[PDB]
Amino acid sequence: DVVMTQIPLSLPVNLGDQASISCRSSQSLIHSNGNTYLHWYLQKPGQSPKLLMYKVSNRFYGVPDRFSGSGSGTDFTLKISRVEAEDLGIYFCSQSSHVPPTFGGGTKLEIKRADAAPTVSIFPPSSEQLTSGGASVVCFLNNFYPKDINVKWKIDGSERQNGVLNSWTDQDSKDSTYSMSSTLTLTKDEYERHNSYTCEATHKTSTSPIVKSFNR
Amino acid sequence: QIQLVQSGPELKKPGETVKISCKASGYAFTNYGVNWVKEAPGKELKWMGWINIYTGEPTYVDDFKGRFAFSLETSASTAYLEINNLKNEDTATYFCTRGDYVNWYFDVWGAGTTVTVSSAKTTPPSVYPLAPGSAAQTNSMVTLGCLVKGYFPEPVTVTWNSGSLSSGVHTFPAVLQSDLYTLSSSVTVPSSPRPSETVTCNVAHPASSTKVDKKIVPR
Ligand SMILES: CC(=O)[C@H]1CC[C@H]2[C@@H]3CCC4=CC(=O)CC[C@]4(C)[C@H]3[C@H](OC(=O)CCC(=O)O)C[C@]12C
Repeated sequence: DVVMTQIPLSLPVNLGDQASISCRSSQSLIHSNGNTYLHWYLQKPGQSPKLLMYKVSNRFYGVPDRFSGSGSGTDFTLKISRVEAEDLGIYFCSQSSHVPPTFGGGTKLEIKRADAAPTVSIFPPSSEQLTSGGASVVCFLNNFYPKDINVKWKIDGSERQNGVLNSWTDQDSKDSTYSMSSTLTLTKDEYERHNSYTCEATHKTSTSPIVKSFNR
Repeated sequence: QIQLVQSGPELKKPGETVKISCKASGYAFTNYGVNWVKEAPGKELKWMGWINIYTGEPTYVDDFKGRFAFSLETSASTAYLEINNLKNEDTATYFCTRGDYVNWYFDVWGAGTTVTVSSAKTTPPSVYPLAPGSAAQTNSMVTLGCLVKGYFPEPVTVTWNSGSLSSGVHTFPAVLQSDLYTLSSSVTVPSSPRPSETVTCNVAHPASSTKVDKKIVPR
């Protein structure tokens, strides 16, 4: 199968800047009939994709003047010129030259802003849950940029692996930030044979970890 | 208005098959192909097969053979996808696309039909309150939360103070833990509100007709 890869995974962009995604192929995209079938799609969220560019450099109908294809062989890039707010989405490139047509991973366009550090909070098990047999400790990592953040769950002096679950919010539209919540989960019993629990957040804005704890 | 219209979302349990429809209106059905594309959670757009309306013949990409059957009934401008012996792996959104014979692109996409395959039966959510565990605010503000745990299917509507607290709430996405979903939301208030004013989080779960208000109260 041709393996089309895209990079970056996300592109920080200030609306107004130019942008360039760059796809790439594990086989060439020039077809015996002479044509190259590299196509490019834009999937704005909770939607079905809309064709943008076909046959490397051709814009589809209506698709705005600010785009440009380029490349050959195995390297192609789509250039958006002065990003407007409606171009924001995942872009996928596709080869339609060798069966099966295959798809790239995508590149999400996202707004960039100043670094923010996460206001992180930890919460101990509600009593109505221990009452039934569990204890989920919950840490919320809120209102931080940029999107990579690593969360250690130090559960006794030591570090815990299992029972953590994470879930991120998308780029919060109002302030262009992110938010993360991990829920470490122990059996009621297994919670109460122990002292402190600490959610630990390691992230660009911090010299040294931004960590929170409770104990019993 | 030239669209490809697809049937609704389906919830189904292993084995059970599902016939997905894709109806064309607006254009000349016979002289374009109907390609089927799969978008599975945090996997790529896998191109599944194709059914050309001249020939009547399906090309499947045998990464999908024997379970998945493309059929069609042309006089009704409707192309169909059937999956048989549904496994858990199929939870995805299947789009049908109109593909073309000259430039080979896909240019009209259908809106998607998410199949969810599962074996949980409807469970109402246990809603639990998250309150500070007496941790004392760094800068003048408090963050309470709700933890909705162990429910099926989705959706769940978490609102705070019956819609009145919007900026500041962050309802995260549902995650599985054994068949059942867990999700939490958080509201950040001025510490001149909690515990002076009330803070209630209302989780509604229409699938089982349960709505559970939980007021957060000190800890
Ligand atoms: C209209 C349509 O569905 C399009 C969408 C993508 C296209 C296919 C993309 C894959 C492909 C690569 C090739 O170079 C061989 C032709 C095919 C296999 C294309 C088909 O052409 C063909 O010649 C096959 C049609 C036929 O002659 O039976 C038509 C397709 C499937």
